[PDB]
Amino acid sequence: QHLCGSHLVEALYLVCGERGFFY
Amino acid sequence: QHLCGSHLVEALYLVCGERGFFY
Amino acid sequence: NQHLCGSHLVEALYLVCGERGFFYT
Amino acid sequence: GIVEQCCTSICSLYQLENYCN
Amino acid sequence: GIVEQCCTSICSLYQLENYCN
Amino acid sequence: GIVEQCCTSICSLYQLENYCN
Amino acid sequence: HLYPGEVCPGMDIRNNLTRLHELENCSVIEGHLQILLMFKTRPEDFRDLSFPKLIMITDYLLLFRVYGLESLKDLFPNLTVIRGSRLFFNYALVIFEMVHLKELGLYNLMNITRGSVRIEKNNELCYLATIDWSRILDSVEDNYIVLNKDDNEECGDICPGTNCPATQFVERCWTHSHCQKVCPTICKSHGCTAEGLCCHSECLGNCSQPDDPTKCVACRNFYLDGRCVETCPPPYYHFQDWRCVNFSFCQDLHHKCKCHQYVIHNNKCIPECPSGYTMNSSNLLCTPCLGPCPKVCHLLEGEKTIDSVTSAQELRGCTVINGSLIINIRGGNNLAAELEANLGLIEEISGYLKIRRSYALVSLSFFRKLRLIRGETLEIGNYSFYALDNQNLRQLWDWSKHNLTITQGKLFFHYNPKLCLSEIHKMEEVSGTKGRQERNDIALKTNGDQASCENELLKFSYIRTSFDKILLRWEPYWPPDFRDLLGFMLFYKEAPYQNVTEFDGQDACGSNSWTVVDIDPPLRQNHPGWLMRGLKPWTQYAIFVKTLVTFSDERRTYGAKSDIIYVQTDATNPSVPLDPISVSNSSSQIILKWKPPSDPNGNITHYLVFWERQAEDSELFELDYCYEDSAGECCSCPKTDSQILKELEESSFRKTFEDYLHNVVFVPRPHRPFEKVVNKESLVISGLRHFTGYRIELQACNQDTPEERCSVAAYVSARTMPEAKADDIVGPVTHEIFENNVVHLMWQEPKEPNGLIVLYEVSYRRYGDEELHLCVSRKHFALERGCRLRGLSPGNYSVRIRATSLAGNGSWTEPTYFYVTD
Amino acid sequence: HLYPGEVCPGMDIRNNLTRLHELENCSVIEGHLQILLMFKTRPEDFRDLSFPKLIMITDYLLLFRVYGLESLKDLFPNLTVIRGSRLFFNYALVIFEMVHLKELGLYNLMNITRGSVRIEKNNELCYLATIDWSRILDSVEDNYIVLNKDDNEECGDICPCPATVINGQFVERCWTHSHCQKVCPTICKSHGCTAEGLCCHSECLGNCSQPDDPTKCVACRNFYLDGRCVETCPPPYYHFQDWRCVNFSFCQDLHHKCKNSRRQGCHQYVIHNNKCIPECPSGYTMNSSNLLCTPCLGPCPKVCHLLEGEKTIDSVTSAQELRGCTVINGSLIINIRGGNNLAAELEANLGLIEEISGYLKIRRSYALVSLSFFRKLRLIRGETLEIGNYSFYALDNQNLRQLWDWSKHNLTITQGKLFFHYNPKLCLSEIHKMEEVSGTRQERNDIALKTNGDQASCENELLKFSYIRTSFDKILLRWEPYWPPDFRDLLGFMLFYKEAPYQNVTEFDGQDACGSNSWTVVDIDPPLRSNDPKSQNHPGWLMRGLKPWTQYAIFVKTLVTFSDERRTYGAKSDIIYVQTDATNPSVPLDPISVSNSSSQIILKWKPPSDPNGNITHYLVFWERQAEDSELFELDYCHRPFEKVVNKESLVISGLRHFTGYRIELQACNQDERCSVAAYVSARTMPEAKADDIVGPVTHEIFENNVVHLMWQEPKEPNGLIVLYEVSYRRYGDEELHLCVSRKHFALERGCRLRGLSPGNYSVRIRATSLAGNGSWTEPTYFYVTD
Repeated sequence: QHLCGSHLVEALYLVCGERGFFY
Repeated sequence: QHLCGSHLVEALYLVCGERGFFY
Repeated sequence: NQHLCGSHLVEALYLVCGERGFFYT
Repeated sequence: GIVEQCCTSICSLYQLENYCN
Repeated sequence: GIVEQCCTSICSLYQLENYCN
Repeated sequence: GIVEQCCTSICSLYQLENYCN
Repeated sequence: HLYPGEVCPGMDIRNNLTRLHELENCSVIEGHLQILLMFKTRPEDFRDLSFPKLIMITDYLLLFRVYGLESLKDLFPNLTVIRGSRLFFNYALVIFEMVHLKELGLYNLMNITRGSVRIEKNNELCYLATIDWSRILDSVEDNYIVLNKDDNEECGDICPGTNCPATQFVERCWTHSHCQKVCPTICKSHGCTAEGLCCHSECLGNCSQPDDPTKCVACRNFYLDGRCVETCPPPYYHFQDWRCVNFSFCQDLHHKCKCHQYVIHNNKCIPECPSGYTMNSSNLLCTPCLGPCPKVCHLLEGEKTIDSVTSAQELRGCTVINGSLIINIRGGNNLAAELEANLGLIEEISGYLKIRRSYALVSLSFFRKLRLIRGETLEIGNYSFYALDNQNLRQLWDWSKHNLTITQGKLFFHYNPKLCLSEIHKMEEVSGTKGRQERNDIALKTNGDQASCENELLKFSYIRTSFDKILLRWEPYWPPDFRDLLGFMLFYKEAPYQNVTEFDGQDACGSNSWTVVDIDPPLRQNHPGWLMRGLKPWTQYAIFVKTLVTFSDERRTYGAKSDIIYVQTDATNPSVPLDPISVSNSSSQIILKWKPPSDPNGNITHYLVFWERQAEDSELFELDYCYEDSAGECCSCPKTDSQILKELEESSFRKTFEDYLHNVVFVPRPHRPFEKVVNKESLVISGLRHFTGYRIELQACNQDTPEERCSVAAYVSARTMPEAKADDIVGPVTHEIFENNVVHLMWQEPKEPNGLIVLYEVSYRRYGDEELHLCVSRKHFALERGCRLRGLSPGNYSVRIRATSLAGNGSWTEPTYFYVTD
Repeated sequence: HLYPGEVCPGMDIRNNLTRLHELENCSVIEGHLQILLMFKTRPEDFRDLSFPKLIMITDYLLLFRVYGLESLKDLFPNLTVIRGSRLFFNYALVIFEMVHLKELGLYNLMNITRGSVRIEKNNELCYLATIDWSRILDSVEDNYIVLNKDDNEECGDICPCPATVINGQFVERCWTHSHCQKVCPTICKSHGCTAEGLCCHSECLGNCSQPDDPTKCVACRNFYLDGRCVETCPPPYYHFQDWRCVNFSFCQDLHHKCKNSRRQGCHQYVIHNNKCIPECPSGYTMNSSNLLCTPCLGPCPKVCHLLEGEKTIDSVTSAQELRGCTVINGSLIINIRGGNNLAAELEANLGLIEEISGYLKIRRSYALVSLSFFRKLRLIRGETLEIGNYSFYALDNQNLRQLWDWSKHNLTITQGKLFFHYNPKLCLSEIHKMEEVSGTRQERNDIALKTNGDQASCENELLKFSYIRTSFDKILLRWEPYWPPDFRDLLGFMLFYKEAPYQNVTEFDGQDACGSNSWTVVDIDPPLRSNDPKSQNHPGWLMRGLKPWTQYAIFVKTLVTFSDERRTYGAKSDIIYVQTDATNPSVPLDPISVSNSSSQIILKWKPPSDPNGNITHYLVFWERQAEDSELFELDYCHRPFEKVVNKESLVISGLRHFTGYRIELQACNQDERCSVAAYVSARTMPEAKADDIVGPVTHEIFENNVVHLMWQEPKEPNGLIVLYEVSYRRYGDEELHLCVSRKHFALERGCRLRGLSPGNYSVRIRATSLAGNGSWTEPTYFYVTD
């Protein structure tokens, strides 16, 4: 499935957050 | 394998078209 | 490795020489 | 006869070339 | 757009870095 | 003629400077 | 007479009549008797030929297109029993579609030891209806009676009689000169004398002398020492359920055939041990062995060219197959499971091996049981193995769970472009064929070449797993040139057992269970990797990567193969407790039944269940009647290698352009009552108010100790069993007889309202006349402390009263009698 | 007029930037154009140089390693037409290593006359959707455009400039937002157009100062002379290239200069067809005393010597090098690493060669399937030979499928072995032709025939389906066999069948079965007998397991051995679209029936699952199921049918109220072969008014207060009346009713009351049918004496 909304939120969190999660 | 009984006789009648009929 | 032909080769070569004035073919 | 031939097993053209006499 | 690259066809590993700080 | 050495082997610094002078 | 003539076995007569003369001396036609292939034999060829000794047909009598013969009087006029030892389609006698066979010729055979008779589409067989089929067999089974020339009455049947002993069909006869010796219908399979005289069980078919085993024309149970022995001494094996054969006999058969060298089971000599048993080389006994067990299983025609499921289905019931093999497998999308079901238990082959035209394969892990080729059938050049035409043969068997030491024969690897010679090296080293100094013809011009078995492997330097998304970043791979790397190809699939891989997948074309992911390569500085877009929580997956690099005609390869990791998705909230089925098994007990969550996300620690009293409604008291698309990855979307070829061509084009340019450019120096359900799916909620609805909550909690990670509420309203026992009108109807005969009806409300009472039924009746019924609304009931008997009549009144609750009506009260005088 | 500045040549621009001064005078770059090594170039260093020049470039242009220059307007908006007479790696347009160009600025080049476009290495570029390549491309060469920012999500190409769009899309075509797309008449722009948007003189290419004015053009597609764009010129003006002519003095002066040994690289210009050219073509040589091209002793072409005894050609840039050659003094190596559209140029440029000194090697065939440019090439000298004594090498030939004709093109191999490996697109017949036409000698060499012709199906013999038979899943075909030089060399015949919707299916090239997206293969063993019409009249096979009423494209192909002889080619058959016989139309699905009125019922169902042939009709029957009569007396106190043809719904009317009706449905594809009657049921709407009591409520008023009530039974009860609700009421009391049972109704012709209280009494009677039920009789009165 595509990264949308909550999925997108979680995906960015997995990517950014290591340096500050930015949507 | 599935040509049995009357179906077997029909198969023998139909298969040999290059030959006559002897069953 | 160090078999460089392409981006790495060009970036290495330009700093290696030519800043001195590149040879004209 | 052919009952043991095709009802039990599979019959072929080369085999039947000697049949249907 | 982030949604264009992800919601319409999934994004890549290096893609979300652009939309992240 | 540079590629036939720098990927075939490790080009010597002199080889690199040959093309610049 | 116990078979006074020659014991001659069965035969398939074709275009000949000489063996019929042997039948004259013959008493037992052992086995079957087939008369077929009469494409040049005419009725005049067969004449009346008698056999003064013939008594048995151990098997079924098959007649097929016998253009010869004019009747059954021509052949076999003397016969005693058609033994039912062996049958044909469960018919101990098959006479199928033969022209030129009109009459019959026998009168003595009135029995078949067991079985049936297949009289199907007879063309001229007369005198069939004249004989009944229930006097010859033990029981009727599969028996055809239709398709005869006499049931249809398609023959002129002349019956000399029913001697001709006394008992549509005129009489019981077999020919215009042969009548039937009908005997008591008790000698069905035991036979009777040809005078209509039945006898004991020992004698079979015919009995000139009724009793004793030494006077039986034919024996029923067993033959030994010149008598119809009921049971055979163990030395004399029970043979075909009809005789007793010495152990020397069975050993001699065993040695003569080796043909299914004869063995013995339960002191019964048989050609081979029965299924579910195995060889016992003491007395060639058959000891039980369930499933396909190692036995002498000679493959048909000494091999089995397998290209279909059926060809591979012949391995069942056998484990050590005898004969070579030609592997002609082609096609099939994820179908090798059935193969390994049929071949995984096989571990031995007598002959050589051939792999001709096998292409729908990738890796060889199908035989973890085979460890030695007998090589009895040795190919040219002393070869016990022959691999060829394997356009796609990527890898061969391992040496940990699979062993192999070849004793004879060589190895042949030709036309195997996907086969790298390292696997062949392993095969030869462990097997020892090369160790045997055997020149194994290995086409290095086809093996190894056009195949890339590289040593580079990757590993996920960075991992970040969630319940659905798994983020990865492995080590960057850098071949000698930065341009050599051509991206990475990830491969992931579920991991129920941490022993599966793509080579353990379908290993063929079509949709494989394994999924493929591709990742953009880093720049020569980033860690190549991938973040999963979504997965089912609480599920394990095997994941690995195999990168792409530049390849040229010189077979220049640098492929890196990341290792397989079996990682499970993290848990999450459990799904809903499926199917809340709350039913009341009593006025106070309610049984709730449901199913666990679809997604457990860990063990379901418990379930949360509630209930709320849904009592009777208030207005009932007042009621007186008196869009969706595929997202992310695709499992039905294939990728063509032509795209890879064009991509490589384009990349080579661009790189050549670049090198062209560079070399040109430069030149060097010039709340609610509730219960928690733990690991259960049904529960009786005892102790609840009668006739009360109960909106029962249902939650599933896969976590109870750290937190109550419970599913959402599942509300079901279950109403307890209504009780109508208490709607009976209580107390006699006291009559407050006023001046105007107005009887203020004193009847009290029943003990319980049973939910609620909507009205009261008063069947007051003028005694000895038409009955009357009176509806008493609750408002009127309270207003008149019951009701009012107005407009009455002189004389007695019969007054029965029944309340009307919502849980059910009660019972009519006693008819209270008050006599209105005059 | 057309070219104001000097006609400068092309050169390399590296390091310094002083030389750009000269470009301010170069209105025509006669030749290539190359710039390289721009590292000290800032986006501010180019504001200092711009040109009113470079109106036309005869050859390719090269971009390499430059910074700044965010747009293109910082230089000439010129170069309306590029000749592209020379291409770099087949590219007249090369874009590489650009990290500052944010958009496009030039608006004159409307014709890509020659060359391909290589756009790459861009991470800041925009305005690439305003090209309108159809209006720009007068020649296409599969231009490579990747690795650009506009390729990525970059911009929308916005301009105050909708311009002209002849594409399916519609873009505001504007290289820069300020200047729109250069618009020229869509009917006349190759015949010269104008910046004014008017058709120009048909002696010019592209823009012109004035419409239909050769004097006022911008580029000369044909010739330029005397301040006017022309197509003809006097002899003194010898035609130089195809955009102008040049004076004689130029010709003899350059002839004399190139004659002097200090510069022998240039050729002594000669006059040919009143055109001054550098040298003379094949068959001709230099005429120092004549400035012409005279045969030496007749033909005398260029003996083209190959350095290192071999020439490798990979691009048009490389192909243009040895044009006009007839004698080749070396070997050759050819490789096609992608790219296509090449054979036409080979035929037009290098077909003149007729002999080769050395060997030849071919690898990675990717753009050719045949060769026809060499008919004159008949001899290989074999001077240069490969290891293994090879005069030829074939590998990775995954595209080539034809070598040449054998009558028009002959061949003679003097010496050298031959390599033929991994050429599945080239079959064994062509290899045999090499061997025979070339006479190669004829010594067999190590050749992997198992790797050549794998995908090249060259079964020259044929198979034909002699016997035909079929019954609804069983097609038995006994084709005409093929007999190789031996009945045992024969390895069998493979049957290929597949369902076909219409006759467009063809045969396959050949592969082993691994998936589920190819023809269905059935191999038949080779008849190893000497053609006995007693053991095999016609080799064939009966395939089964199909379904009725389905067409199947079918053919067969022979299996043959690898005979070293040029024989044993194999045979094949033709695509026969055999339609399987139709039987059993199958059962209509999901019968539906719902009543919408007392005499109205709606019925539906679904088409049969396997309609064989065509569903000819549907057999539909039904019957009314009246209400059962057992409840009639109890007191609680043939078949009508319709025909359907290719339809799935029905409406039934004219029925009685309520009662049951069950309907069967079975289709019939033939009229016959029918199906199973799909049974559905429905009940019409009951008529509660038909359930109404007929006959009034008679009152046999007697002095004894005995009242006898007679009434009749409803006219059309839904079923029948089970009892009667006789509500005689004393005025001023609660519910009073009489449950008149059937037995009681028959007993008292309804009911009989005996005894009532003084005063008038009213009575209502209601029947009770099975459905709907009766209705209350009107309240009728009878006064009881007071």
